[PDB]
Amino acid sequence: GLEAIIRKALM
Amino acid sequence: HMQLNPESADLRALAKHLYDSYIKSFPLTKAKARAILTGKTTDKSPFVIYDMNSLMMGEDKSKEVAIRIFQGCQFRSVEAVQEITEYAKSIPGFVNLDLNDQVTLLKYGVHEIIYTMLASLMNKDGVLISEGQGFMTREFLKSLRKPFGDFMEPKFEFAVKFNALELDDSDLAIFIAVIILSGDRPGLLNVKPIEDIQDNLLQALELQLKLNHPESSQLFAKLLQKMTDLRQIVTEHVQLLQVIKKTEHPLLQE
Repeated sequence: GLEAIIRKALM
Repeated sequence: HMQLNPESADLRALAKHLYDSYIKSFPLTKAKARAILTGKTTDKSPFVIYDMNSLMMGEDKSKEVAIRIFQGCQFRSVEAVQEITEYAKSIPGFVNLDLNDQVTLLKYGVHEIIYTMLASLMNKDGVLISEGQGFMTREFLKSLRKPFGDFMEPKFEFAVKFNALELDDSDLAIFIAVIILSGDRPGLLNVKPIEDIQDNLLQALELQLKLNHPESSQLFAKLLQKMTDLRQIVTEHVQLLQVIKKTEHPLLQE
């Protein structure tokens, strides 16, 4: 779920 | 002997670029946190939570106190990962890396940066909360029932020693960039270009610390030793979170 937040914030 | 040559001016422009990007990404800086904690600000005085009654009154400005505080802690962490990800995008060369490696660097990095920067909001008494509007005491956190009572204590112990280095925002902006570009995170595809960015960031950090700290000649070495102790803080922290998940965010849901 850490990845979920990171990937979205990188977009 | 140190010279102001083209190479050093580029390290200073890199330091300025990271500072500017740090100020844009993180609403509450150490400079502002320190002015609040020392009562040298014209800005609103934070509400102090020092006991159960001040917490009830303070929730004004889940059933159990310990679990509501743990929930605030968890939601603020989600926000923090977003701010750190936004800062990471500004580090030269970062967005040029394999996206999978950008995600790995931030996944294994954000906890070390969160506790580095939380030290900026801490003194011996407690921690600034809700962007400097509240202050929660170390002893009040410690008073919460097991296993919540010992959750923040290792971050305070780290902060006491970390804050004695007297880093400012200019120092921290480069230090946090060095942490993010760690070539030793598990499951990186392409290590060499991460270490090449880290090398240049280490050079910029060393120069920063020499110009900014005339009274600690080995501050660079001392700061690297801390990146070592942050690893251990994050290990204990992850372990305590596994324990709590086995024993007890709007954006996550979406």
